[PDB]
Amino acid sequence: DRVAQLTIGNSTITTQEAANIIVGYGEWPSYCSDDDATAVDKPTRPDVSVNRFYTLDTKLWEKSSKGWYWKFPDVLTETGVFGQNAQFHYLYRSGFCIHVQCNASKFHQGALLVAILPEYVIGTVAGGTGTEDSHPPYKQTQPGADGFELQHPYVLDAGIPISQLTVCPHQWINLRTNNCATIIVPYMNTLPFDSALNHCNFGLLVVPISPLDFDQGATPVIPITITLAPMCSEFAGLRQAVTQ
Amino acid sequence: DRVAQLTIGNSTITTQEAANIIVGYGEWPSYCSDDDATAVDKPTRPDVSVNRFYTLDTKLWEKSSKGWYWKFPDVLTETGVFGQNAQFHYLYRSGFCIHVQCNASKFHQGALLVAILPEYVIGTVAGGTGTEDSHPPYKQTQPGADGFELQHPYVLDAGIPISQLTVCPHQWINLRTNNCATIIVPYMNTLPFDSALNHCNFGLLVVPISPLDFDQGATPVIPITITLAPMCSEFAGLRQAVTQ
Amino acid sequence: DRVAQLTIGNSTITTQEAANIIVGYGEWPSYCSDDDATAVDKPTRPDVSVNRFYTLDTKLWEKSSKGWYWKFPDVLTETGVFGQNAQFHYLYRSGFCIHVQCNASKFHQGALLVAILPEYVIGTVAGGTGTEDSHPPYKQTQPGADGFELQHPYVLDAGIPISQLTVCPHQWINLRTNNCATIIVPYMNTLPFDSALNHCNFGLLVVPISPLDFDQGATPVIPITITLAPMCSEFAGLRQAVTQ
Amino acid sequence: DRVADVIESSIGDSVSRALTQALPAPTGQNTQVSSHRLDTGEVPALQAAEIGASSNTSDESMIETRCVLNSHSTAETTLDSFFSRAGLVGEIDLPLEGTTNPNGYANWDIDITGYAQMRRKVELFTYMRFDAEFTFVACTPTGQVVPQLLQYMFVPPGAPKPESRESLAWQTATNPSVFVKLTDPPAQVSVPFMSPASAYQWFYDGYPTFGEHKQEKDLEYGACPNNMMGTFSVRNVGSSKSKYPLVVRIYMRMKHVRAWIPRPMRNQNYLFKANPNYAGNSIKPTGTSRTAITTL
Amino acid sequence: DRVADVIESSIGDSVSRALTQALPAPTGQNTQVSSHRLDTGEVPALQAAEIGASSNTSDESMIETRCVLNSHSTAETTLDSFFSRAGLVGEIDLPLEGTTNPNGYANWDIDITGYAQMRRKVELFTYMRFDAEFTFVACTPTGQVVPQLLQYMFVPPGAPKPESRESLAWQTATNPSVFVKLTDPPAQVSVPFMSPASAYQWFYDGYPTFGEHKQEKDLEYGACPNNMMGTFSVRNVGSSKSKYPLVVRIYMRMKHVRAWIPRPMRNQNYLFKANPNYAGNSIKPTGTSRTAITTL
Amino acid sequence: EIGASSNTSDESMIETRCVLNSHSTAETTLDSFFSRAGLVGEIDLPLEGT
Amino acid sequence: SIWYQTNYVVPIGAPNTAYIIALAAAQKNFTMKLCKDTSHILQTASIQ
Amino acid sequence: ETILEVNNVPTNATSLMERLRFPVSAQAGKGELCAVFRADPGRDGPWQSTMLGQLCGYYTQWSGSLEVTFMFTGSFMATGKMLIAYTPPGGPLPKDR
Ligand SMILES: CCCCCCCCCCCCC/C=C\[C@H](O)[C@H](N)CO
Ligand SMILES: CCCCCCCCCCCCC/C=C\[C@H](O)[C@H](N)CO
Ligand SMILES: [Cl-]
Ligand code: NA
Ligand code: NA
Ligand code: NA
Ligand code: NA
Ligand code: NA
Ligand code: NA
Ligand code: NA
Ligand code: NA
Ligand code: NA
Ligand code: NA
Repeated sequence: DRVAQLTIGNSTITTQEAANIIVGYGEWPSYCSDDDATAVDKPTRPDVSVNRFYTLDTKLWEKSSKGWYWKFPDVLTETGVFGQNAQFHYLYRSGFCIHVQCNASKFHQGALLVAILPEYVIGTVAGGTGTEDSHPPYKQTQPGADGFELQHPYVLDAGIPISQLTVCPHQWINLRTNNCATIIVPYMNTLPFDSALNHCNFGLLVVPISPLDFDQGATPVIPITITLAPMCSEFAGLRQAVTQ
Repeated sequence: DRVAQLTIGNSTITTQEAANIIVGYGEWPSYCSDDDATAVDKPTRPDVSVNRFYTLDTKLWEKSSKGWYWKFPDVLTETGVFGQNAQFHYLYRSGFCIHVQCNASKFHQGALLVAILPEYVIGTVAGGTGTEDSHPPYKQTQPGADGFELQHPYVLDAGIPISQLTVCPHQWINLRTNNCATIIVPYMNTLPFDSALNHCNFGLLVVPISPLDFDQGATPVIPITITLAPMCSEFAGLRQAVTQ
Repeated sequence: DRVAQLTIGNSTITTQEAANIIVGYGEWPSYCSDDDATAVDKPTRPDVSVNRFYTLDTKLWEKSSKGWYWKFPDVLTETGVFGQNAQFHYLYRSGFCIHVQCNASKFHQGALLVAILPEYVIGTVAGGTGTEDSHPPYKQTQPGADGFELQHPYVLDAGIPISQLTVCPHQWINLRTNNCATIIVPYMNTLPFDSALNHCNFGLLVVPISPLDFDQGATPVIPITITLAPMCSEFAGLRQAVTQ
Repeated sequence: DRVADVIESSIGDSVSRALTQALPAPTGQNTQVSSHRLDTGEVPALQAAEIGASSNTSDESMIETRCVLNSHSTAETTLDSFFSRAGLVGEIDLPLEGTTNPNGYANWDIDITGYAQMRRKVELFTYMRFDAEFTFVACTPTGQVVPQLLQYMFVPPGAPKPESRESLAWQTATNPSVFVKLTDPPAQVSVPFMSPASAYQWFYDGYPTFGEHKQEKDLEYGACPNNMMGTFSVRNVGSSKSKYPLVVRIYMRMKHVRAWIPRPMRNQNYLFKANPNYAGNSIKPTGTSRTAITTL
Repeated sequence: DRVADVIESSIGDSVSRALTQALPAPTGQNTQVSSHRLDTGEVPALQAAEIGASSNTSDESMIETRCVLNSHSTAETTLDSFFSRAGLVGEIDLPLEGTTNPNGYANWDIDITGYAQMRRKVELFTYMRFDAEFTFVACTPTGQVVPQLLQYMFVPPGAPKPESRESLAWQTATNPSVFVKLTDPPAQVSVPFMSPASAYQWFYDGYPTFGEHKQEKDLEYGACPNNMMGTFSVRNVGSSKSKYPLVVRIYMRMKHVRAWIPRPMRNQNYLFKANPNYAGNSIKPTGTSRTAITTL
Repeated sequence: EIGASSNTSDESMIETRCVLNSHSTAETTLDSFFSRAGLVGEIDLPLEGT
Repeated sequence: SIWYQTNYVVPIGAPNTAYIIALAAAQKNFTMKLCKDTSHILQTASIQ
Repeated sequence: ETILEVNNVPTNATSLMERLRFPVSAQAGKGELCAVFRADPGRDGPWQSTMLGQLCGYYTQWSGSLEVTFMFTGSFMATGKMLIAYTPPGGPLPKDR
């Protein structure tokens, strides 16, 4: 139960210090029913070429880090064959298998909260005073694969408490216990299909709740890598490639 | 029998002056058997997103035209989702439905020979004298979607007689009879899969055997358009996108 | 299906470039039921003497024509035995078989919209400004067999769009395709019988949607002839002949 | 005849594999007798929060319990019990003199996000599907009931919004309208679920249109048209100025409620309607604070 | 349970739908009696070459024919009858003095494309699979048979090619070798189909490697490694110079032949081995010409 | 020219999937369309005027 | 968007310009819901 | 089917009847653009001339496939091939064929 292997497509992930697997809302990704669908054109289900593990950028965990987030359909729109299909097709649909990995040693300590927040809408500080109706820039609402850093993690940059973020599919990475978190997310939206460009079904939040710490001499560079794989990907409404 | 419709993917072709359909070597495109295959990885069969009609550039038929040719896996390697898969995957396999269209009027005349020549290797004039071992440039062996014009059609730029080119799946476009040619080609190669970049399974030749002619006053611009659709496309050996 | 013959009474129409036959609202003309009737006197059903093809005036299609219209019970009230019965009897009832014919050559072009508009009430331009409550004269509301020309075809001289006139039993005469239009109309009114003099059940509209055109040298006179035959004619309420 | 990986393929399975099942729970769970347990191998108290699952430890395994037949109902915590309570969601002013709807008519953009109480509750969930019951309480600014006839009209998106008290749009040949006197009891009406989506979204993490998303258009981020149900218009049924100043309060009661995906409850004060902006200089803690962690 | 377009899907069909079938034809077709036919509607003589199919008109429908029981065999036109005839494909010189293999050994790159007769025949087809029988005829340049012992060695690609008459590679611990005297009848041996492909390609329209294809490397266009079977090495079995000048002619006879996709037959003179280059200034017609089209 | 609308269906123009359409056609019946009260008359009974 | 696949070809004696008429409608799976008033009201002043 | 005013350009008093049809003619052979229009039924534009577009105006929402039939009214001797394309949402107006 502490060891596990995730194989999908032509990619395999290994781990010897896992903490089980979470299946968001107790549901596995699935394809769209014939009665839940509307688009009449036959969709493309590329399978193995898009349903595989993509490893996005690595972040560095510092004793003062606040946390980061990634919007999901988004992080992959410019990567591999998944990205190509997401650009050529109007409609997209899929679940995800998210595997956040971060290892240290038996002498390091700290705890990361890895959670999935559906429809993660970002807010602004409203000019500090709260009298200015400002809005988050495109660079912040859809940060891409590089993710974005939280400025006010306590309120998740959206006026909501992070202490309650656990009502969402989550898992923790407690260095003294495990070195990775695995969460499987089904397609969640009020529509059977939607644009992979304009809409971000959910956001991945990785936030240090218990600060990283260690004594001088132990390796100081502790990376946090994000690996994710689409599941049951379906695309429809073919046309030319659109970036945004 | 003179009228026809070809629907595949999200594209439909219409014609009211056709001359039946030719099925190269009496075989329809099909997927690779489990006993004819070697690559052990599960292939991608994108279906509708790649098996559809792509319309390449248009050529102008002049009273002095010599003819043109297109190498096939090639013409599509930089177009649509077919091109993306052909670039991301090492191995490719597929048949094609080629539809060459060219219309005129009941007062114009001329005949085009539309043929498919497998393994169409191009030769050079050898410096004219035949003492120089020169070779055709990349721009000529794999002309892309713009096709390439024949310099010596009588010998097909390869030292072989065009008068015998009819032993290959072909069809004619005789302006007084039909305004299009349809040829369906199965995957032909000595291997179950091959690179869509390094190898060109066959070449499409469109050559005027009977010169175009008409009296001054009749529209002088007579285009020849090439539309083609992959069939039973399969890709394997995924990696990063490679252009060549 | 391109050829047809319409025989009724002692008249026969021939055509070798037809486009099927339209049966207005999917109903054939029929006689009045014993439960739909009110007038107690036994009606006259002259049959062959009135249910035959009457050929009204011919119009000339010019490169600048706007279109014409004919009110129907009306066009025939002063012709043949049908007219006599329509004048001697108070009540009239009948369907019609309308055959508009217009031929050209394989070098002429243009398209006429031939439609049937029930209760075709004519309006006026209201003195241009729209402040004058003027009304169309008798010569325009009931033009007789000579028909009347449209002044503002776009609005059918009644403030309604001609682009939607196709929701009515119609047919087109596209010179490159057919040279006639045949429409069969059942008796339509909110009463089982009505006066053939005061009321016009419907109007026949012949309007050029695609202008007539040809090169100088081709015959310039292109006529449009209207032939029509009553069907299941019934008359009642006999008295002296009344013209209006 | 057909490739094996295609036969044994599972691409196409439209049924969602659910790991959990909804069981009957009309009352709180009972407690069963428990005795001492002195053994190795079994440790109910020890958990691993890293897994992401809440502790499954029960009272019985932590202390010696008695038997309690719990018959406390769980009915008042259903979604309908929680949301089926009318609350203020709109307020329209029709003054005699001023700069706010002084021409005897008003157009209220249908949005229940203008009031904190009602808004915070619904924002506990991401998606919600429901029918509703709207009640319109009208009177003057002093609460005085006046003999005045009003006309409320629902203008779905695309329909012509009235530009004046005598607008032609007040003919309501197709839009639903309600004519009431302020002396009659508040008008009440039933509304169905009219979104083109399968549910309303209190949160839409995306943009409504394609193209470049420049600074000037960031106004559209988080704006979902599937939630924009149209306008609510009011007017004095007349052609002259009303003799009294009016106010119309709109209350909404949800019925037949379905809800999905719960979220953290609003932590900071609300500032605007179309977004979750908060005052960055006044970020207050979720709750109360104290001097020391070792003292109450 | 599963989406319908996936159930009714046909992606995966590995069986090739063939519109034609191979029928027995041990002899030429017979002719049947035919009589006059004066009728409308049926026109055997009229065809439409545009369709791309050869005329299906038969003798019987064009003229009044008798009955002929044709018993002419079609056996001599099978692929084996056509190709199973030994022909020259290689020629190796081992002179005493010169600049061409003067050290008593030679390495012939196995390629049957060096001689026109044999080459033109095989190039009638695009792909070919077959076993072969190689015969080596050796003697001096005058045709004189000399008492000399030679060693032929097949060096598959990857094996060490001999660099001299006394090379260590002549130990043939694994490579197949043949030791013969010129006084013995020509050595003959059987070779299997040793390509990693399912057939040899006389034409390969592509490049063997990826990357940029610059002017300098156009040398590789049309070069297929699946046809490069290795080297054939010869030497005087000794450590001193031979007393006579030698020549080795290599003949090849194909057996168990399969062939696919016919092509137009070579029209112009051959110039090189690895390609179809032709002399652009000497492009001759496929055949003979005449003065006028109306005179023989 | 025939005067009839195109009978071509989605299925014959592109490769379609299966969609079980359960969208009601009830709101487009004549009663749904016309059974909505609308202004058709307006009568004035002033104190002074013409 | 309509594009020329090849070209509009014609002999001598025939017009160099022709017209196309587009007719539009809905399919059998077309449905509408939620009645409202059309965006336009064909009236300016009282109708007399 | 009712006439779709794709050529909704002429507003002149005498030129209203020509919005009902658009031109096609001999070109230069480079896949030239002929006409363009949004497929949106209840939106201001060409569809406003159709019965469908008019009935839509009375409903807030719609669903379903649409169809557009193009009738060529040239002469019998005129030939040609056109490519009518439909670009789903997100796809900007295609720059070329
Ligand atoms: C006289 C008739 C009046 C009829 C009024 C009908 C009102 C129907 C209101 C439906 C309101 C749905 C509100 C749902 C979501 C919010 O608008 C969005 N979250 C705002 O962003
Ligand atoms: C003493 C043992 C000698 C054994 C010699 C074995 C020779 C086997 C030769 C196989 C030759 C296959 C030739 C086939 C294709 C040509 O090489 C290519 N078309 C050249 O481009
Ligand atoms: Cl629309
Ligand atoms: Na599903
Ligand atoms: Na618990
Ligand atoms: Na209980
Ligand atoms: Na107004
Ligand atoms: Na096969
Ligand atoms: Na024959
Ligand atoms: Na025989
Ligand atoms: Na050596
Ligand atoms: Na239809
Ligand atoms: Na249905």
